[PDB]
Amino acid sequence: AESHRLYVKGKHLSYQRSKRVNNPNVSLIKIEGVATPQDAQFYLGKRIAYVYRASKEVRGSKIRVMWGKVTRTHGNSGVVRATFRNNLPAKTFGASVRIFLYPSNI
Amino acid sequence: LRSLTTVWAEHLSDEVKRRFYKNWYKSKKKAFTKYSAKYAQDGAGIER
Amino acid sequence: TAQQAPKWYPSEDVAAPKKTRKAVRPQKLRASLVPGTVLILLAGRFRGKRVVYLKHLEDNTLLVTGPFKVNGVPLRRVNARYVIATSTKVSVEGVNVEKFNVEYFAKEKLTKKEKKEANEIKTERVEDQKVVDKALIAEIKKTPLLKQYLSASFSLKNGDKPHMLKF
Amino acid sequence: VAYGYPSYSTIRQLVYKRGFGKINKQRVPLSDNAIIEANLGKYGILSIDDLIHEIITVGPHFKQANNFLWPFKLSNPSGGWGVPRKFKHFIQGGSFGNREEFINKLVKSMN
Amino acid sequence: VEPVVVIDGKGHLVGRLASVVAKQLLNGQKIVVVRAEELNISGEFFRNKLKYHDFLRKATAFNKTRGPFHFRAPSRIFYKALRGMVSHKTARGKAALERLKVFEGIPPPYDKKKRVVVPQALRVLRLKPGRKYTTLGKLSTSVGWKYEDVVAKLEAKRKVSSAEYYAKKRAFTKKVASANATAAESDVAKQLAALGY
Amino acid sequence: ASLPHPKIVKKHTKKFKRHHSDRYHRVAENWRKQKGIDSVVRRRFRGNISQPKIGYGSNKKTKFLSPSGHKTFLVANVKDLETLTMHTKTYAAEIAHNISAKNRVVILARAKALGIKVTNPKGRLAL
RNA sequence: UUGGCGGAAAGGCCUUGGGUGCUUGCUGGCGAAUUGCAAUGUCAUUUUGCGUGGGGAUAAAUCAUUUGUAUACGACUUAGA
RNA sequence: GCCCUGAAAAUGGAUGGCGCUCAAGCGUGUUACCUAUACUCUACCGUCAGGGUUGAUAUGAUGCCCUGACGAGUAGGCAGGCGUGGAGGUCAGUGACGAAGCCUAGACCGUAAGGUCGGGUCGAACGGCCUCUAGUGCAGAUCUUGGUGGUAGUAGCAAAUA
RNA sequence: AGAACUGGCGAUGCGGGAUGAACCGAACGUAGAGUUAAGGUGCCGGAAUACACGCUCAUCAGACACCACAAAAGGUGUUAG
RNA sequence: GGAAUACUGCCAGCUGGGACUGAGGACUGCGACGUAAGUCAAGGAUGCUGGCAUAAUGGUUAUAUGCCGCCCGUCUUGAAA
RNA sequence: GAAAUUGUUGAAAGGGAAGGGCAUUUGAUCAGACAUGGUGUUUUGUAU
Repeated sequence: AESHRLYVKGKHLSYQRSKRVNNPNVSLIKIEGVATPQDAQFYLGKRIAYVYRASKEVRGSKIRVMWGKVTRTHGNSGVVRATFRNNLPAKTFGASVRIFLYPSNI
Repeated sequence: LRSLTTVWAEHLSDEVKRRFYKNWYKSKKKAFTKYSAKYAQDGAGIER
Repeated sequence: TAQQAPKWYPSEDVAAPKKTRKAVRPQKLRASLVPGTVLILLAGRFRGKRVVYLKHLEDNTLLVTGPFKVNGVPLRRVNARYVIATSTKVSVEGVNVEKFNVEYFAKEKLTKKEKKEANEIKTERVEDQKVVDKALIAEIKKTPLLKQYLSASFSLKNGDKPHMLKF
Repeated sequence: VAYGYPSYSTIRQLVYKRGFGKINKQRVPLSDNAIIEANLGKYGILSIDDLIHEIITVGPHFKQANNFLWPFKLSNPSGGWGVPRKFKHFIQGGSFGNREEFINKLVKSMN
Repeated sequence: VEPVVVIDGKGHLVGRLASVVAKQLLNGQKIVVVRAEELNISGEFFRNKLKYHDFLRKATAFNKTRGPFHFRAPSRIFYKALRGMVSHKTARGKAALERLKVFEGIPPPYDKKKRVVVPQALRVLRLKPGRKYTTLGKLSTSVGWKYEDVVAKLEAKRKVSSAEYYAKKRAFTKKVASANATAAESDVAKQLAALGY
Repeated sequence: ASLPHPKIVKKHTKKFKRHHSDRYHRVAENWRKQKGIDSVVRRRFRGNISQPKIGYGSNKKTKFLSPSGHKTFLVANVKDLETLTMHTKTYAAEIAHNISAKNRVVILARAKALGIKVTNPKGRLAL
């Protein structure tokens, strides 16, 4: 078909932070279509991939992936907390992530 | 205000086109030579 | 001597581990996974394909077939957490399935010496494919538009919210 | 502080989960009935529920039974304190003082 | 969800629209603002005119060319209210402001694209009836903006050209709205109706 | 070829460089404690360099172990090598820096005979 | 390919004709595996360079010299086949 | 009660800024949410305290092991260690097949003082361990001596007729 | 400038009060997870452009302790007595 | 006159989704299910599987980004001064 | 034959300082582990 997407679009908002200090080990992700903590309960435990591109091909691809998962909700407007194997570079604030539908409880 | 079109005359005198040169003496003088080729036609590019 | 000596060398013999108390109980699958249910594959070659769940194997995997004649998915096993169980239920009563087990899908691990420089199918695997399909294909035709539904591929369009959709 | 009148359920949950004894000036988790009988047995206390009986029904050996229990190390309430500012009297919209029966709702969230 | 969102500035409040747009850019969304000359600010015209003159009095004493610049165009009053809402001195903030374009009137290609509104920044929904307000074009032309007359002429030309487009669109929509009605109440049509569509 | 050990954790890998060792060429990177009265480093202000303290100490079980697993032992000749003839599983030998090129060959051959690992079997090798 | 419209930053919009390809509007036949139970599993656009084979046109500026409507030096303004 | 008059000071300017008008203001009430080195649980380091363990084989009973709590710090006190010159003993230690020294966004160990290794350069002596000894550890003292910069191709090299 | 009691700074980092030795919370070994304090939840900036009842229009509104000022006297401005 | 519901409180009532942790290392103890061998979620993680087996993970180093970070030593109640 | 200070070459960054802490991307560079043994002898130098 015209579309082949099997993930949910998301945006990397920022790290977990107070007013003056931030915590790079935990990031905030905005999932499209979610606007309340009840909706984000479905997405807890799902895997998040950040798919960026480099110029050096490493093992047969110029595309590199950063993996993570959704841990808990955040606030009142459907923002979630995520942790990755390696933290996102903070240059990707406002970049798109990929929230997958696995593992599935359906 | 922003100019959108400039149209020039068929023949430009040898003293007005010295305004467009810094070293006039060493040149082929190469000024409006192709623009004068826009003329010699009835309406090709002048009143368009 | 550059280094004099350590007075007491640690004993180099390994010690036994304690008696672990972790028994293994059979996995309890979620109620949405019933044999004959149509599933959606979320990962693999056939991600986005709709496929028919036949049997639950010993190693927690789900036996599944396309059928092959409909969408090309052969007899495989998949992980229960990597699929979505749809509500479209179809009967598999009368399908010979007990033959397939954990040892049926043997990879026959290759040696490291056989390095792939630049670049086949078992005869018994295709024959078991048509036997399973024949008992299934003639039964898919009963409900209209199921074959066109199975042959098609699933994907997410603009505006679908998986937390509100009913799969 | 914030003190109130505990019920049976909150005493039982405090002793069962956050229950430690003072043995030879050491904080020892109960986890069993033998150690309670080892120290408090001479007052007739044999089980973890016998000790709870001396607490809720103040017995002749309440002082000995209470001193055996190490101070209860509680967490913050799971749902918050329910007030914007703590250090006012509970009557005045704060937290401190005598909250008579509302201590159970507070301690159960901490425990 | 959408690559570039075009926002019609007409009838919006400067501060509430600025806060919404500032959060969109920082989240990676590209925003284009049109018709910035007819935004709205709460408070009567004189009060907001005095506030600009108070702002217009601040300049670096020893050299006026390095002091706070006072931009007079309506799209720059909106941009100032937005740049003060972003960490504009950082690399991330600078990238947020290259996702933003503000125009007086509706220029080319954005004139053939859908314009949206922000209901939480609209004056008719936020302000109480009977409360006074000021329009950005009037305020800007009082403090030195020079291009109100030309943009008004260009906007009037745009609306006339955008008038027969809708007239053609309205007529063609009628043809479709009648054909499918005839094509309705058919064996296929009932099945769609039973399935919500 | 190393005895089973838990995963090695450090809790700190960045070297403790002295304050202002980057600001002046007289101040060496060797760690010194700020004994001054207004030092932001000594007063532990946020955003400043962290000071060594006993909290960073390594786990006693994985302490002194090389990533290969063995504790490292300096040897000067063959006689220092049979000192490890029964502890090959928990000890690895370094040939010292001042051992001559010809004498390194004899040591390496004997370590292979006894199976003792040598962490630097490359010093002074002709090619 | 016919014909228009659009100058605010038009660089886009509409339309005549024929040709070609596809069509899931409907009904059929063949293939799909083995990536082994998942690994973005690679499908987009921005610039540059060398080869291609096919069109098109054959400049100045600076220094040096000179002038003083200019000038601390730069710069400026003149002139020189 | 809120608002307004009363209500005047010097560079341009401060509810932190933008901005906010059924507020993003004021009074009040109910919730949800954000996060400190704090509170709860766990792992690791060290200290303190209470204990177990002479039984053979294998050597630290100053050893090993179990348990509980605790950890801010100037002036200051005490303890355990790192490093340097020289001395007694030991390694029948290293070395012209290359000692020491020096350079090295190369590697390893230690919380740290520091120790080790590889490469380059080099040329004649030096080290580990147990003890002894002190002219024994530098960022400052308008410190001492020596060497070297920015300033900087800069100020300047214009009295006495040529 | 000088006393009394207590708590602090000196000698002390950490979260809040934009900023600050003393204020509020809370005192500190190295980390992980959870919950909070004081303070907040339009954007800067993590978190409700939440909910509910009212009041206020300022041609110098107001916006939160220490704290970074304003009074007596007045107003058919408006509200309630 | 007979009920329900709200509110509050209890259950040694059942159950789904998510995250962090796996310390210890032959046995000993307290228990549960069992007429009994025995089993167990009972004094701290095991089982099955895949890929790679290499700079892929990781270390170092330079840079970029988010947030934070005032110049050391001393006298001083108080020093970035 | 050290340092300060300097030249050439190479790499990198640079919108009114520079340097630093936490975390990660990118480039460059690099150590370790990488075959236990083994059932076994399809074996050669017949015991490898």
